[PDB]
Amino acid sequence: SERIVINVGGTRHQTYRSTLRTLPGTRLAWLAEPDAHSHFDYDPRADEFFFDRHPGVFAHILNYYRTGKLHCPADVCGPLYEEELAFWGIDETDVEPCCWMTYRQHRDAEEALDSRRWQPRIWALFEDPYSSRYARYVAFASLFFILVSITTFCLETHERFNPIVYYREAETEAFLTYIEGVCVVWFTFEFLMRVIFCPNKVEFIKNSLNIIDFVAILPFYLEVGLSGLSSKAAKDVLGFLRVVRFVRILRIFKLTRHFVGLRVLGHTLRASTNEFLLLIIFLALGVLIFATMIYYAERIGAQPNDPSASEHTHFKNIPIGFWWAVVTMTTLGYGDMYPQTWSGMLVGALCALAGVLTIAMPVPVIVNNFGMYYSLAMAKQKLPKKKKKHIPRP
Amino acid sequence: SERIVINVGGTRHQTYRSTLRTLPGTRLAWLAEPDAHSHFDYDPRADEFFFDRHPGVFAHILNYYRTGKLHCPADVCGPLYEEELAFWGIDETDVEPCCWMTYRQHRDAEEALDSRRWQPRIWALFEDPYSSRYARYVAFASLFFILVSITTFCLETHERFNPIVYYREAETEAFLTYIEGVCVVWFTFEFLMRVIFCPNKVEFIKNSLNIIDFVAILPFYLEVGLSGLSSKAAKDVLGFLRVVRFVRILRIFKLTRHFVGLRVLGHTLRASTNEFLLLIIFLALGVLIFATMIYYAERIGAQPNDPSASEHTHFKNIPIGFWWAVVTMTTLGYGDMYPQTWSGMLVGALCALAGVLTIAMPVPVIVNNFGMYYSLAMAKQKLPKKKKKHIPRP
Amino acid sequence: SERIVINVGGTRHQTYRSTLRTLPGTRLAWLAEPDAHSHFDYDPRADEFFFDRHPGVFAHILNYYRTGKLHCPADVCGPLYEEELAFWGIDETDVEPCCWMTYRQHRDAEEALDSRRWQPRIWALFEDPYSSRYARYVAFASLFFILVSITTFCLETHERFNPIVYYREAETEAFLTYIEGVCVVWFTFEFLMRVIFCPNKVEFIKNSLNIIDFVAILPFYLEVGLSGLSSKAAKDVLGFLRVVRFVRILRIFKLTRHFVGLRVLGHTLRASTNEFLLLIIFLALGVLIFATMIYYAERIGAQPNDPSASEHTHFKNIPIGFWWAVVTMTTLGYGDMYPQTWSGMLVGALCALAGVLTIAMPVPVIVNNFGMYYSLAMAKQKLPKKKKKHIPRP
Amino acid sequence: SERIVINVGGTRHQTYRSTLRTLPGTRLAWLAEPDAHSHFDYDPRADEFFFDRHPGVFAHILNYYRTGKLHCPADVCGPLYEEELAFWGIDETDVEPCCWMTYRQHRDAEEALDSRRWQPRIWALFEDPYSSRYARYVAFASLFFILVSITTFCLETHERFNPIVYYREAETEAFLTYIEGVCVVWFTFEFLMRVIFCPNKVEFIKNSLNIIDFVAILPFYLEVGLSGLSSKAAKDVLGFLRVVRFVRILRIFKLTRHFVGLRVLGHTLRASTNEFLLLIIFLALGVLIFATMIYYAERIGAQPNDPSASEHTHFKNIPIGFWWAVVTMTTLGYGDMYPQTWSGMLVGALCALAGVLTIAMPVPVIVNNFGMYYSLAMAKQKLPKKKKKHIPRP
Ligand SMILES: CC(C)CCC[C@@H](C)[C@H]1CC[C@H]2[C@@H]3CC=C4C[C@@H](O)CC[C@]4(C)[C@H]3CC[C@]12C
Ligand SMILES: CC(C)CCC[C@@H](C)[C@H]1CC[C@H]2[C@@H]3CC=C4C[C@@H](O)CC[C@]4(C)[C@H]3CC[C@]12C
Ligand SMILES: CC(C)CCC[C@@H](C)[C@H]1CC[C@H]2[C@@H]3CC=C4C[C@@H](O)CC[C@]4(C)[C@H]3CC[C@]12C
Ligand SMILES: CC(C)CCC[C@@H](C)[C@H]1CC[C@H]2[C@@H]3CC=C4C[C@@H](O)CC[C@]4(C)[C@H]3CC[C@]12C
Ligand SMILES: [K+]
Ligand SMILES: [K+]
Ligand SMILES: [K+]
Ligand SMILES: [K+]
Ligand SMILES: [Zn+2]
Ligand SMILES: [Zn+2]
Ligand SMILES: [Zn+2]
Ligand SMILES: [Zn+2]
Repeated sequence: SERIVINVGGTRHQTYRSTLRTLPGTRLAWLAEPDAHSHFDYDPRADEFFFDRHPGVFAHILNYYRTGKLHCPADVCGPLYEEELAFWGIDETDVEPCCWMTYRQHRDAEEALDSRRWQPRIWALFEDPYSSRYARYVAFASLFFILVSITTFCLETHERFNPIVYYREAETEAFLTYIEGVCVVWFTFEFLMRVIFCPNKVEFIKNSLNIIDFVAILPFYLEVGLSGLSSKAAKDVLGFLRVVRFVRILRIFKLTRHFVGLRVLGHTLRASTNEFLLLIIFLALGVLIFATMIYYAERIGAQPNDPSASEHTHFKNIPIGFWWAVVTMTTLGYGDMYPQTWSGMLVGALCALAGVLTIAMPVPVIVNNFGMYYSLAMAKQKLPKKKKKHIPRP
Repeated sequence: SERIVINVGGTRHQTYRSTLRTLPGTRLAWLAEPDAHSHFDYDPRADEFFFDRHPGVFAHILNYYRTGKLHCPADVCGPLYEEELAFWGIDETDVEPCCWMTYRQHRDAEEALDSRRWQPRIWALFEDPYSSRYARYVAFASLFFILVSITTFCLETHERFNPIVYYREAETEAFLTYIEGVCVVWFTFEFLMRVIFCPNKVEFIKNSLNIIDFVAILPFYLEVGLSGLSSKAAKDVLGFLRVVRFVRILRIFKLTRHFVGLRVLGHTLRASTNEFLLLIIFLALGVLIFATMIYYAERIGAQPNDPSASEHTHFKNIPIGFWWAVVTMTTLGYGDMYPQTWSGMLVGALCALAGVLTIAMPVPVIVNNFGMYYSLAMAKQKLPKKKKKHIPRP
Repeated sequence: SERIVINVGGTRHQTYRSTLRTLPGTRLAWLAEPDAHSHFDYDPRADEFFFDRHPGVFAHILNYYRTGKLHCPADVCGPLYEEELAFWGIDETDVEPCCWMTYRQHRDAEEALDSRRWQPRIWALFEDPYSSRYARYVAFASLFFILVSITTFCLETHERFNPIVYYREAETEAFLTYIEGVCVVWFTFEFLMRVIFCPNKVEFIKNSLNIIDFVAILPFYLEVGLSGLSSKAAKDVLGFLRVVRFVRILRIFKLTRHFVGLRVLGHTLRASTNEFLLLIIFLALGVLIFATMIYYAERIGAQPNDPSASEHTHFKNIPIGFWWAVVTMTTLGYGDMYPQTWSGMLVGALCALAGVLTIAMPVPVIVNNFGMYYSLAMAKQKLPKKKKKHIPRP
Repeated sequence: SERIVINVGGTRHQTYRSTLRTLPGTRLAWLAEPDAHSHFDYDPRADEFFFDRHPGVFAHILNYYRTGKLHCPADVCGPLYEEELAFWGIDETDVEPCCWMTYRQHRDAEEALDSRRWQPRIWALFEDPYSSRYARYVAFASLFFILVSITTFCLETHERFNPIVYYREAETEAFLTYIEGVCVVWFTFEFLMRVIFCPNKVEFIKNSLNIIDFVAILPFYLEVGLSGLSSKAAKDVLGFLRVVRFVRILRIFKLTRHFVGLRVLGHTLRASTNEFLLLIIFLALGVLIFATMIYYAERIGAQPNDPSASEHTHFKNIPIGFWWAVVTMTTLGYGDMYPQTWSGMLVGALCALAGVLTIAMPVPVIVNNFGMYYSLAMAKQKLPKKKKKHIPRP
């Protein structure tokens, strides 16, 4: 009477019936019911109910009934305790905040890391680099052409290839367009080939890489076909396309999607927006305050000879002090503008220290997130897959 | 005789009666008393006293009796062990320093994070941003006006808006005062409205935000009403108020009290004064020593032609060397003053290394405190509240 | 029937026969066999099988059968659990990724840290510094000569020792060759002595230190013997050898192989190639993007008077912007080139912040690896060796 | 026969007699002896030996017998396991390196943190600041005078107080000597007073603070008494003492010995010599290598017009490159010398990255040591002392 013994894997557990009756609906509440012999396994010889579960972790679950607080043991992994409490019918959202972050720690990372007879032949040839042997060579050729185009784009801006000769203006070397045309013909061939053999055309269009590639390809054709009449409009649009040429520097992301580190970095960035917002707010407040202080401190040494007190200082006003504050708070220190008054040097020292602290605040959080994600992702490489040795249904 | 058995949740614990008698007053001391059968639950069939507690944590409490030292197990949370030792009557202030910081770790953070029929309608409309729908719009309007006033304050100091025309002096653009007046009429309206419908007027006055707002509002009225006679006094007070204009840059803190990160930062700053004092002392000692050394090192290359040996160096004396030491110890390095002698370069290298070390000493402590506070505070957002499932009194 | 009890070191474990039959081939599968009494120790009085193993760690192994997932307890060391699961016949490559990195953590470090009657007398005299008393003195003499040669090599490039006097050219001081000859005779003696008394001559040649030493010695002889005819060839080869003189600065690695810290650093570098690759890729992407942005941002303030818009800026093109991006992303900030336009300062601030983040990403991983390796290596110094007290075969 | 049962605090432990016989001399070896009934507590009714010890930690000690390896559980503190293994007679120096650093972790810190009827009245008045009420005021007066002397010493070097008037030379202001004399009379009084009432005079002399104070006091008397004849010797010694004046800046350490942070820093420095040596060696190697590389890289752009190729570069030689390497490897970047050739910029980038890595290697070790020491020392402030409630001898 009022005493019940629980046998969990050969380990006896003894408690009062009243304590088991605290939480209704749960399996233990069913066990506290007097007519539960036909429900659970029970032997009248020992008068103890039998289970088959981990005996070292049932203690915390029972202690939740005994006291009222739910905690997770630190000697077992999170998923193991989660499964164990799921079996007994305890809702996992009742654990105390003292031991919540470690509990829901691996699950978030795990879920974030996972968040026409020839059409299969053609589509797999261009998409998966290692689905075959030829796809590797195609990917390497694309890498070569991308690097060539980027190199040409960087060279076009140099003064050696832009002689001065409209009266004078300046012209780029002719072959710097021929190389670009050689790259463009291949890029057009590849884009046209893949847009035909892609299932779910609308999904293909919705992708950002495809539109980036199309936008990169278009200006060459526009320029080569728009060298005729309408002088004003032609000259405006040619300058606009000359500016927009930069979009072909973004094609490098097309072939770097297969690198593990970049995917880990992308997940880290997507999972750490709040820290970026916090860092931006901290920097804004610090920059504003220190710019105001450094502006007002440098006016002490104002010479009593000029109508404008800003002749002996680099800090003519506050907005120009924003730049100095940003440079100084990150320990960069270009040196183009620095305090020159005994009162300004104290503010400079304070600015340096405050910048160090306010930068060191959230960066460790971001770095820890990246480290955890990277470790988890790199663990997958060591263990490819197994053959599910544990056959269920004993 | 001299042998007793303790049953803690189905787990047998056996010890001599003498060991239980070490600590008087405690529940175990009562248990060691021969006439305790009427006090505690006891069955003559098994001759063991019965309890209902966690069996895996009673071992450490009993070991405290057995040896004399009190330690906390590392497989359970701090609060769980604290409650368990509280039940048995053991004072928590007796644990050894080897395992004290982890024990009293969550409690400090938890306590620090928590450290006229229309008057309710009016007061809640201005104070709580999200107590209703209109309060959100009022807060947004206040944000707009605050940003406008700050922008005008920053613009007033620029040279483009201060043409030179008393003989010449300089004047600010007229509309830069009209915008400020438009902001200040709203600010006056809001401040006057809230000061009427605030319960506990003295508490309202004691708040720093209200006095900041009043001090920000006052100078505009003083200037607009004090443009008359008494030329000397008027000209002095106008300059004084022109200086004090900066106080309206502090109203940004009025609406940032609702951001979680800033509250966490405030708690971190309030809980880490000792580390700031330590950092300041370290920096002072380093700056003094290295300024002296760099002053004395640069005099080796003194040219035997000038009465003052400080003509070939930036280090004319020690106080000017304070600035170089501060700049160099934080890896900032403006470059306005640097050593130029073979003996000074060694001191410069030593200064850089010592600065790195003496900065890296306490900053990790401060950062760890901030990280723990931020994690605990952010855990609250995920779990709003529950319905107290565990009904007491079994 | 369908119920079995396992006795592991005095601790009863109870489970159904069906659960033990999940994994075939394992020892428990043999135990589930009905005719296992003649195989394992078993007493009909208690009807329980007896073992001699740790009872606190068998629970997780049995739980692997009960649920299907394999985890490692956090209350015991990795090697202990590894040995325990090896005894029971469980393959260690089945543990979940949630608890894999900590499991295979010490093993990798441990394996990485371990990855003619006079010939023994002569060879040990030069190789092992502390195999005797004389070897210490020989090593010290070699250190002295190496330092002298390095000092002379550094001095040869100074202008004080290179007076101008072929019509003018320049000549080095004579004694700067005599000191080198004095060092070279000893180095030749040592190298000749060790190459004779080295077993496995081909292995000796395969070593990098020996070829480094030979390459360092050779140019002195070549120069001292090649000051004759064939003016053109002699003058070319003399300049080439003057350039190659630098190889004698690498002999310092010959005597630093015995320092523990350098060996730990070598192991850390060899074990962290992926992080270096990741860091290089991140830096390349950041430098490219920010160089492009800073080039395009500075052209806003182009003066409408010059054909080339790059007259008011340091950023004449993109390749020169690579250098500024590299300098700025590491918070170095020489200051030789900095933005001077309101649009360029925003890009500069973004570049500084992005550089800080992208550097702080993988460096903690590398540092953690070094710290673990160094701690493990320094643990060996405290404990030299023992006398294997535990005699096997009880 | 061949089977024994051990009762450790109510927990049954069962093992073969042969396993207990592995380690001789230990208490378990005595227990394996057949004639041990008269030695240990034993009851023939249960045929089990009884002990009074922690049952959860005896498992690892027994497992040491079972397998041969000794490990420490991670669920208990180091001192608890140390005491437990000390009781059973196991030498603590046999634990494996896999779990040695955490075991011997608290002990090292704990031991390092602890490594004439009026004579008691007088001596305590000057030494202990808070042994009384007057000692506090005496310490404050000493602080005031020390600060005044340091301020005067710093002011003496400024140009404002050194007018030019031997023909011209320069003289310091007269009162800058009177203030020093006022400080010196008090310092002499204090030093003379304490040197009389100090027990163990030789120990008093052996202290560094006393000799520092005496050396600081002496030059004032020497100067004030040595303004007479022997012009050459007087003028030499006066300059020497003018140089040695700096020793009075070190008296600040006299009163900072009572600050907790400085004592913690001293212990950290004394306990981390190896890391400093490692850091110095790393920096030396890096500086040498990168100085050589940057010297040889800048000679590519040598103009074919000058005899000395070092006219277009800051890197005239290697020793001057040492300074640039030191400045660049710490991300300081003064900017007084920087590469100006496309080949030198690559070396500069490599130097910056290598410097960051080689600095970030051992600094975390040093910082972790400081943090542990500081936490342990600061824990003492919270818990002053107790009254040893646990009375031994049950
Ligand atoms: C020690 C810490 C708090 C830093 C010290 C900051 C001091 C030096 C700064 C901060 C605010 C500054 C003052 C703000 C406003 C003005 C008005 C101007 O017309 C003259 C200088 C004067 C009066 C400044 C003097 C210098 C000042 C007092
Ligand atoms: C190697 C470490 C300890 C750094 C070395 C510091 C050396 C180079 C510095 C520190 C103190 C310096 C000395 C202090 C005082 C003077 C008096 C002055 O009239 C001539 C230079 C002279 C004699 C300095 C020479 C340079 C010096 C010895
Ligand atoms: C706020 C964050 C996103 C940074 C802001 C970057 C801005 C200021 C930069 C990035 C790209 C830049 C533009 C890129 C291209 C050109 C073409 C050039 O002929 C005129 C300037 C112009 C139009 C630039 C103006 C400044 C610009 C818009
Ligand atoms: C990519 C990594 C390895 C950095 C690249 C370092 C390169 C650019 C450096 C390192 C060593 C340098 C060479 C070393 C020696 C000399 C001899 C000199 O009379 C002409 C330049 C020359 C031939 C240097 C050219 C630049 C050089 C090759
Ligand atoms: K700098
Ligand atoms: K810098
Ligand atoms: K600089
Ligand atoms: K820096
Ligand atoms: Zn908890
Ligand atoms: Zn402890
Ligand atoms: Zn796990
Ligand atoms: Zn271990």
